Amino acid sequence: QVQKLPTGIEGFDDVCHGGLPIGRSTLISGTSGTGKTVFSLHFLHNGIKHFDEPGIFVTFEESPLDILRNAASFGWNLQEMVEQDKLFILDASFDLSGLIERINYAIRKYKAKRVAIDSITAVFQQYDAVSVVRREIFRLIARLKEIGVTTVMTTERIDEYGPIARYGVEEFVSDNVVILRNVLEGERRRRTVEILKLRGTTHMKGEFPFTMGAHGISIFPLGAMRLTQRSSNVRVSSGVPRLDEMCGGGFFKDSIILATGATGTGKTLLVSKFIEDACRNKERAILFAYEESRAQLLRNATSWGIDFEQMEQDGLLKIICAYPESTGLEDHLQIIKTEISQFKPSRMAIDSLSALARGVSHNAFRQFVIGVTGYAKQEEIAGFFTNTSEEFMGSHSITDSHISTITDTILLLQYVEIRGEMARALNVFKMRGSWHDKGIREFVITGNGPEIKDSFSNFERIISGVPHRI
Amino acid sequence: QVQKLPTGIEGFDDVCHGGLPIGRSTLISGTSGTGKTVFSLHFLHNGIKHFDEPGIFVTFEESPLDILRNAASFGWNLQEMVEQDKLFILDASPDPLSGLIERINYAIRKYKAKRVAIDSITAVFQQYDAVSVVRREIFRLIARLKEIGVTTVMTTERIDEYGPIARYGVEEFVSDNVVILRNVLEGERRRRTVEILKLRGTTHMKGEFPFTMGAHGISIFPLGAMRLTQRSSNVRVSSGVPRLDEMCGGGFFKDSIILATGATGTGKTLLVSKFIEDACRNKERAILFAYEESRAQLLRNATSWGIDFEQMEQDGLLKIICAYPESTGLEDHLQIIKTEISQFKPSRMAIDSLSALARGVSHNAFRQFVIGVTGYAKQEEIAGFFTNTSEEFMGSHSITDSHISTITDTILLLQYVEIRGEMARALNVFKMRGSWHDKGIREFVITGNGPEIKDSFSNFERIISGVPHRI
Amino acid sequence: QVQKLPTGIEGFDDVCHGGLPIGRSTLISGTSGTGKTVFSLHFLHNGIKHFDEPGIFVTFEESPLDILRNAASFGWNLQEMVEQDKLFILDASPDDLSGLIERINYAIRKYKAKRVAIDSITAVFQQYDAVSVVRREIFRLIARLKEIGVTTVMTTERIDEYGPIARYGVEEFVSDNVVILRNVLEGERRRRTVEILKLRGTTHMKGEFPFTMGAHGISIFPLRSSNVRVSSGVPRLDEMCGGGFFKDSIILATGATGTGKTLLVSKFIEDACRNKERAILFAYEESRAQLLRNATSWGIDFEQMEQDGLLKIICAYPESTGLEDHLQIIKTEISQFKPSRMAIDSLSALARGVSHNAFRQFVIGVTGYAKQEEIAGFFTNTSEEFMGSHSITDSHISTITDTILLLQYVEIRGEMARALNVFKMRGSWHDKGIREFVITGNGPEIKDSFSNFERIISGVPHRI
Ligand SMILES: Nc1ncnc2c1ncn2[C@@H]1O[C@H](COP(=O)(O)OP(=O)(O)NP(=O)(O)O)[C@@H](O)[C@H]1O
Ligand SMILES: Nc1ncnc2c1ncn2[C@@H]1O[C@H](COP(=O)(O)OP(=O)(O)NP(=O)(O)O)[C@@H](O)[C@H]1O
Ligand SMILES: Nc1ncnc2c1ncn2[C@@H]1O[C@H](COP(=O)(O)OP(=O)(O)NP(=O)(O)O)[C@@H](O)[C@H]1O
Ligand SMILES: Nc1ncnc2c1ncn2[C@@H]1O[C@H](COP(=O)(O)OP(=O)(O)NP(=O)(O)O)[C@@H](O)[C@H]1O
Ligand SMILES: Nc1ncnc2c1ncn2[C@@H]1O[C@H](COP(=O)(O)OP(=O)(O)NP(=O)(O)O)[C@@H](O)[C@H]1O
Ligand SMILES: [Mg+2]
Ligand SMILES: [Mg+2]
Ligand SMILES: [Mg+2]
Ligand SMILES: [Mg+2]
Ligand SMILES: [Mg+2]
Repeated sequence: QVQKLPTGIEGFDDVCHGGLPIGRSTLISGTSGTGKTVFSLHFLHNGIKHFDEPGIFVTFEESPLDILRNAASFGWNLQEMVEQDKLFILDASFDLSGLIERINYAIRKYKAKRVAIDSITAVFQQYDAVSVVRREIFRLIARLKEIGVTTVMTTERIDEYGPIARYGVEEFVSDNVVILRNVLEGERRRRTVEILKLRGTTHMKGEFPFTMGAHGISIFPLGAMRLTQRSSNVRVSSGVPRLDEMCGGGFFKDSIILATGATGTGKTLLVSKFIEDACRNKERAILFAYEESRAQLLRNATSWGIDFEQMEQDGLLKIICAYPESTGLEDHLQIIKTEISQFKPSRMAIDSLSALARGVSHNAFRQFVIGVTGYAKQEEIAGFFTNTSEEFMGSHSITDSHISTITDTILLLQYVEIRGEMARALNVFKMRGSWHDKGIREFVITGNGPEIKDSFSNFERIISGVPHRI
Repeated sequence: QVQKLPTGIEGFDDVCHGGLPIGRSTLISGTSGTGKTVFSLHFLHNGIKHFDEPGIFVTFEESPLDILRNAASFGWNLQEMVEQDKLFILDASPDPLSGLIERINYAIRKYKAKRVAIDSITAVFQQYDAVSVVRREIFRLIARLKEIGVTTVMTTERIDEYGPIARYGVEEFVSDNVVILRNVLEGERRRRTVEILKLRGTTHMKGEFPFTMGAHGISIFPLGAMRLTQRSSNVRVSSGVPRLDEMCGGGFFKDSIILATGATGTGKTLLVSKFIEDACRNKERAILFAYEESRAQLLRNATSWGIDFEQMEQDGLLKIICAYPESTGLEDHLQIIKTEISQFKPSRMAIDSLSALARGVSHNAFRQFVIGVTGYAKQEEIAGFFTNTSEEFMGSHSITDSHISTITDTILLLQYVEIRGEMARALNVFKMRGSWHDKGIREFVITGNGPEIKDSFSNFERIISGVPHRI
Repeated sequence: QVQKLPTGIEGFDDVCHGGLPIGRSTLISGTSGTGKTVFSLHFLHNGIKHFDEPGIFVTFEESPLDILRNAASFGWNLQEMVEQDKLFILDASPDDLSGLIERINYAIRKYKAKRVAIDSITAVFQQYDAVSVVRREIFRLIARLKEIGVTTVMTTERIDEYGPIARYGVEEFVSDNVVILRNVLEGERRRRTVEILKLRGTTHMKGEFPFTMGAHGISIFPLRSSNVRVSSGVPRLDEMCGGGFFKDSIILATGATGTGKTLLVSKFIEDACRNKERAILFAYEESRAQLLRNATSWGIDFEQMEQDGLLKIICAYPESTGLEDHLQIIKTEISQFKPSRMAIDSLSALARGVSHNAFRQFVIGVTGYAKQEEIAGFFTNTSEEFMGSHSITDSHISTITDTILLLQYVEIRGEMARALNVFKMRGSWHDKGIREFVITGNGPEIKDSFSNFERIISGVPHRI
């Protein structure tokens, strides 16, 4: 019988299984710069816009004018909401009994249903002991429940993985507790959200990554991804007809393609051909490059007889070039999502995934891979992902990150020593939903692209890289 | 000798070796959101539903009306219990320990209560009570409650998960019984555990045991309490591939765990699909737990193999449950399986795949999962088909990486074999407990109609390496 | 709308996405010797030099004369600026709150100051102040400086590098903006970093960015292509590469010790100077004398190239400094001499001590500078295994490289032979052969491929 109020924040409602309990107070706790103020403003803003519920923001430090100024770059009409008596900022820069009655006045005057208090810590630092803090928070919470308001209360922390608040009391008094974290690992920051406790209801458990973008907080609950993506038998072309034959008539549109192999095997070539065919069919494509600069890609592509500039000028090709270490993986994902949503491609390429794994948790990488994979299949975009293997010959593994099961189609490129010279080979290792050629065919790179020849039928141990002529 | 009172909480009595000591006080300690209040209510709720033992809940903060509303999420009709005078919520919250003890005592007498819950004592000692005060005052409360002869649950707060048991380093030593609820955050995922540290005068299970809070309240899964006592018959069940059945000595065993291991793309899913199809052809029910592919993909690929899961799902013989491994923790996944089984009640089940569920979990937490799902399948007499993808694509010297080979009864090893510069495939019945099996590493070819198993590579060596030599 | 003011500090405005918010206070916190003071003076100095905005520097310990003396090592004309009534240093050193305000207010007016630096606010409260008092007192100072309409910088002291952000656990929550300076000790080596933790109402780059302090102040360095060919100095290798190396490419020479990487990195260089072009060699393994002796035995006369003004050689042990400092040493020397071709021998040596993640940042930085400056770059990496190295690098920098030359030993008939292979060449055809070569007093000699053998890449072949 515990009902909830939508915050209007994308993903927070999902993690809360609907939103914050109505009539109750929720504690949002975090270190400096975690998004407590941003979240609290968000909560009020959506109240007034989407449900026409007036809201009150109580401030003990930040001036009203600064709060509006610091919220100006989220695209919200707060100034007008204030002018139209829909939002009231109460400056508060036997004090709690005074504050309580002052808030109560504003609630009744503006007929408020949502309240934000930011931050309660500042009040109790005055000179309150743990015994005093506990009784005083309980009063404020109880009275706020008496007026019949839904409240968001902000507290400060010092550590990321330590005391949830400051006095070790605020959490046990609050019905609902939210933790914002901003963790530093490998010189990079990662914002996350956790719902620790909602009394009398359910919620998602654990930390959920988030970003603060254009319209505010965006949460991507990886747990709230459903394994229900649609699947057709519609084919698309690789740009190499012999490969299309080997793949049983081309790749599926609804599929994830992995090209794996050592450096210089011809992965970038195969993605370039995959993108070319999109543009040749007058469809849009995006290439996310993390290894090469666009200028480099352009030269190399023109040396294969592929004109990327032409494709860009036609408005069919978008190339995004970035160093993996330039941001966190949650941010990388958001760039991929935002850039796809702007260009609405039918085909997408990542060159390479193995680059985005350098100097990252094996787990954090997997979370990234499931997300981009899941997004592509969800959005019905054909994805071609590249992976560079460390060992250049003999690698008995497809991925060092062990990601093979997520992909639908696996193209294995490899070097093969033939008569004191370095040759290459291509195999359609896996193809869900279709027959494929089982051959480890030779292929050569020319100035006009790849040429898949025939298997080395008179050789043994071809997969090792160092064969034996029978 | 100390007698025990059944709590009626699923799994708690097993870890307690019967229940909580009667006429004694049990400390329940934990950080915020561990489920201390839920445990307390459950204890009292079951007291009155099962044995008609009236209960008293002493609250120092939460209002009676909130406790009832917060309990509604479990479907306990506590409002009726309060009206019928079987549950009493004593409000000891601020006016805006001898006196409290006297109120509690006479409340017990009025309602003839046999069980009491005090939530939380920490709050009352965060007035001004010091180490010597808290100790003397808890002792007073505990001693008196033994005088009345009531079984009491007492709640305390903590800051850390693996630090002091309570706040003042005193409550654990004065209490006769100590339970620790933990909500540990490893990685970015939370795992609820319960531990019984100490039961004076009695025995109990030791260490941490996972638990979940569901629709009927707390549910504890102690693998330790699970016994090696599952049945074994000679009843056979068909794979769906007649040549494989011959290779297995006349089909799989019903009371068995089938493991298919192999590199990606070998055809593990194809074999799962056949195993399920067969049940439905014999008008038997089967569940598929897919953690890699979606219903749409699963059905498109099945139709490419000549399998209609839709017809089976229409006839109520097939239930496909697709979900990412990241959606929940393993303990929760285990529950979802058991629940969905207990609903659909199948003859066969499939997990495609176990290797997916080992993603981002410890080796022991996965084992504990494997022991659970296997043991559950075997003690419910349901044939189980499990898949495992291997990290190496040719020449894996190990069957599994997680060492789950001993738990499985039948092992099917799928591999790639390079023949004439082309990737062929081979199938082997590596192990078959209780039966003869073909020892051949026999080639197979995936077609539109399904798998077609052929002859062994009798003119080759080093076949298991995946890179053979022609003789 | 929140507006930012350029600091003019190299890279800080990039990481600040414009600069520090105008008319607000930014907290700069760090342990001792991080560079709080140097950062604050750099803020004021650049205010007068670039935007002609006067600045005030409040000090509670350091003397004005010492501050100017300490600023001397950056070439900052603070002497003139004080004389020209541009910079004024308010000495609040012992021989209160309301007092210091009025003084600064007067100075702001008297000197028409738009920038103020306070260093250090900790010291003031190091008289006495409970958490409540500190918070209220800082809140006032900020609230007032906001009224005056000044962009302020405030210094605070930390005890640990990854601990609390300030001292009293309060300063971060009052300030609108918080910058953290760190000086982390790891492997007996120190590394300086800057982080923008929080900018209320605006965006900023997230995380730690490395910085150095040169002779102009703080340098923060956060993270086309032609078909013009250049010669290797080995005709046969040029043919193997499809007509030589591209002038817009990174060349890696990978192989075991003694394979001939230094020879190839010598021929390249000699070829530049033979074309009357400048080149630099950054050595971290051998001395200039050793290099000269061995070059002479190979037939290459470096001494002439240095004298003819077409070759510089910078030799330094990797342990000399740190990666971030090493990178600056390259950058500086490149701009000074202005080469056509660069050469590092070796990158494997510069990877000693540092972390894999720490090294990867060096390579990208160095790689980017060459391509940015349009300089051909020849790099060497020594592999750990002398035979059977089925891995190009252990550092995984292959993707960053354009051209890969693999040198390996091969056992032929109880004898140790050598082979070279153009493993990779982006934007060009190359020879695929694993060709034998021999080192002589005339230099290398690329011969034929071992067509009659198998398993050559292994190093232990089989005569078929
Ligand atoms: N119906 C339900 N189903 C699942 N989980 C639930 C349900 N009801 C409550 N919970 C969970 O139980 C948590 C609170 O349990 P509760 O026993 O009140 O915690 P506690 O340990 O008493 N907290 P605290 O008072 O701060 O010490 C909620 O945050 C939910 O995660
Ligand atoms: N014009 C050309 N003619 C013939 N071969 C060429 C030509 N241009 C490039 N190549 C070959 O193509 C290779 C580069 O292929 P590419 O697609 O970049 O491989 P990759 O596997 O993506 N490399 P990497 O990302 O560095 O691991 C070169 O090493 C040459 O062997
Ligand atoms: N219609 C078809 N005709 C022929 N071969 C097919 C057909 N459909 C699928 N295949 C083959 O069957 C393979 C898929 O088998 P599958 O059972 O999905 O393998 P798996 O080992 O379960 N893969 P994974 O889940 O990634 O570990 C494809 O890679 C093809 O080689
Ligand atoms: N208008 C905006 N546009 C974009 N990002 C913003 C904006 N406002 C704030 N941010 C980001 O959010 C951070 C601070 O969010 P905010 O909610 O003010 O933090 P907080 O947790 O309330 N800080 P504190 O008061 O110290 O506890 C900034 O450092 C920015 O990274
Ligand atoms: N006069 C000479 N005649 C023949 N061979 C010579 C002569 N001088 C040097 N060498 C060879 O050249 C090798 C040194 O080549 P060099 O280019 O220094 O290798 P490297 O791979 O850079 N070594 P290192 O720096 O230790 O990793 C010696 O081991 C000899 O085999
Ligand atoms: Mg704030
Ligand atoms: Mg590439
Ligand atoms: Mg509770
Ligand atoms: Mg200083
Ligand atoms: Mg050398």
